[PDB]
Amino acid sequence: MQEHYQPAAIEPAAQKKWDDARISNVSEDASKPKYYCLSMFPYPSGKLHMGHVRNYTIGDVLSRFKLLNGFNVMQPMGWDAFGMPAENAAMKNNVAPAAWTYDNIEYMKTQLKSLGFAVDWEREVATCKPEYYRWEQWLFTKLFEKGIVYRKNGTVNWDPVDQTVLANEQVIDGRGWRSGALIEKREIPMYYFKITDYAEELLNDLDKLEHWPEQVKTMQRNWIGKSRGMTVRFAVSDDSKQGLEGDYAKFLQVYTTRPDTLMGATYVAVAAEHPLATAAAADKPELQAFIAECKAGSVAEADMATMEKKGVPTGRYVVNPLNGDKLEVWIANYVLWGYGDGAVMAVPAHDERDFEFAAKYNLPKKQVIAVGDNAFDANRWQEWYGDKENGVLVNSGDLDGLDFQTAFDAVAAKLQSQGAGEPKTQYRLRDWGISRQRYWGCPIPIVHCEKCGNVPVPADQLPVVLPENVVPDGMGSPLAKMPEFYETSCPCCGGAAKRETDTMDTFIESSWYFFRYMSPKFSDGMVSAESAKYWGAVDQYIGGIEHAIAHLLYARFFTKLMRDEGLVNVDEPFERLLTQGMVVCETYYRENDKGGKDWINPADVELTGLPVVISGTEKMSKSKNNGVDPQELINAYGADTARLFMMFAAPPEQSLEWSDSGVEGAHRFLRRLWRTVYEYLKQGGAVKAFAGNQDGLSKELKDLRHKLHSTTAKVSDDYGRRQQFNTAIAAVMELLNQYDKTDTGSEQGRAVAQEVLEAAVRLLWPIVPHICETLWSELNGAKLWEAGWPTVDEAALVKSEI
Ligand SMILES: [Mg+2]
Ligand SMILES: [Zn+2]
Repeated sequence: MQEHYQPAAIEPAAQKKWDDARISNVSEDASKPKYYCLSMFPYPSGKLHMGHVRNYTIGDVLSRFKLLNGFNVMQPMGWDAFGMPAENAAMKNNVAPAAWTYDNIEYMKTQLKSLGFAVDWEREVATCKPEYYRWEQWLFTKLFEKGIVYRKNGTVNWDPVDQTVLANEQVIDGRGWRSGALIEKREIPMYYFKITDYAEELLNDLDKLEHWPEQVKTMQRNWIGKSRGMTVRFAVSDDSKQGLEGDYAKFLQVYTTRPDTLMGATYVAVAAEHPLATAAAADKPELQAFIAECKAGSVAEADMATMEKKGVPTGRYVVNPLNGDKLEVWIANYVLWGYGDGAVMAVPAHDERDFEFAAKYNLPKKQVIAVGDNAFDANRWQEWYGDKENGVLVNSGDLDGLDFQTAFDAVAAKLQSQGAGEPKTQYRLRDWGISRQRYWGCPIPIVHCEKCGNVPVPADQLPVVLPENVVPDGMGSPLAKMPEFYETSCPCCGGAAKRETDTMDTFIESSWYFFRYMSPKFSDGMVSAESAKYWGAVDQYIGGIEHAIAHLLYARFFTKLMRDEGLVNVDEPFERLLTQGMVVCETYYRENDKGGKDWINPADVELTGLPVVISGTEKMSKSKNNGVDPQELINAYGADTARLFMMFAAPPEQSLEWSDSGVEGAHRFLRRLWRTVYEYLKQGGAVKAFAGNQDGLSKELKDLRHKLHSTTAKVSDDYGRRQQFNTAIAAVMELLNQYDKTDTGSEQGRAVAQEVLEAAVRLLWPIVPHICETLWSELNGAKLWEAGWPTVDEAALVKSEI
């Protein structure tokens, strides 16, 4: 055993030892209890970043802990290979996105192997391979026939200069992000998952997830946005029917979640496309300009809750069916055509968005709810104005005194008996659009034929292979300009036809990869029946916060989809969720030639020859060039120091502040662990660890065993229930300090020192397995993973009798 700790010598050997023993190459073995630990698979962007290293070290700590406790642990790895960065890199460097993607994969794989993650590489998948995406094309065809996938027109944002479709995040002030050209809204046919058919299932099955964080469950309920409300019809007044046809000449229909405030409505509002807006704007050019300013804006929910809510009066009037009040119709920029009826009622006294709208335009505010002895101020909002659990009605005629629920049914009965309304349930959830006007993605298995229409490709002819000999050029998606791809025969009649050139949303590949890992070489289906039944569902999921709500919701959706097709038998994919905090770092800038700044990577900076300004700390990003390359951390201190610093500097949910001093401290603790064992072996070699009855031990050795087994208990709880690995490292450190302070020179003293060290190297093996595997083999000849997790000796926790 070498005196000094040298990670470059031991980490390659420990990895070859785990690979030769195939400790993490697991199969469907019904003898050991299964455990599926899943970390979110990475996009192959070129090389790992610090967020990758933290995510996969967390997942490896949890996997190695469960392995040491006797579980059949599956920790698979794979590559989320589709998406825009390969397409952008293809244009910047004139290479094929596939070649760019496969090069990044082979390099990033060696980086992951160099970190010693106990990963079943026999289950590796790359989603850009036909071996993978043929199965999401398969499910597509199956759901297309059943109607769960359907084709319908939808409005996108067309950049006429870049000749490409833009995401709303890429539209700034009505113009394209990279061109500045005014976007044009275009109606094109696109494909959708009828996810609204599963809204109730997606909401109620959250009750099964006893171990999910409540806020994550709350965020899924707000996205779905279920409400039980009331459809209400306001009859159009006799003086307001000009230009109106059909029912729009008869009544104005609205949806409301507060029909117990119907007596308090003071005006109504309609979308800019509502026929009442069309008819009223006919002879009024101010309303025409307002309708156009609405129709040329962004409808994104982010760009709607932040926007100035504005409106214009129309001069048309409708009648409140419950009290005969004559209410004016306004056009409003927050009412959206396509969300329900395209019209709403406004109760400024009990809706904060209506309160602010009415305060702006001096519209009336009619209190119809009372809460205790609270005074009502019509010029200042209070949160009790919106109170529903304690609301008693006032100024409501024969409804005064009722609470929310009995006023709801009273109003329902009143409206229904006169035909002017009925209860209704709605969801904010929209159908999932999966058409992408992009090349580097999974082709949509639709063939367009004039005789037969939109026809799905037969299962025999799957996959529809995306050609990889393509370099995109940024003037439209390449597939649409490639006849050798889209020219084909119709599968129903054999005549000339045209393939779908759009590709799928990449959220699709991430919605089911956790099932493909169970049998990634299976060629008869998405997932083999045997392997899906054994592995069941993901026991632990570790990932990031970016796009998490949509990713989770989509993966739950696909699970129920695949279950109903007979592929899986579980209802929910993820039993536990751990979202890691970001990794932050300081920023450094130097002013520009004309009132600006410029940021430089921290590695290329002289800390403590020109002076550079130390700015502020933020997430490691290319925006201010503060991303510390993890490869330079590995080369400098070894993989164990990299893993130790990430697990020690912060709890996994908390943000982790990069510290050069922190990394040095981590590496210095590893040398201490190494030197602690070495000095122990050079003073007599190894012995049999202490075990059994502990009476007759000295007061000092008894206390060391108490600290030992109390530390084992703390580390177990930190790994198993708290998932707080930083305090677990702190615990082992405290045990080592008590060790150093203890005379372990006697025969029984060495037996206790052996037990202290044999436990310490096993308590830290999930965090730093290279040095722990190496130190363990110098103390003990048995296999570490068969010695298992250190057990708690409760007899050593029973203090003396005084
Ligand atoms: Mg349960
Ligand atoms: Zn045909």
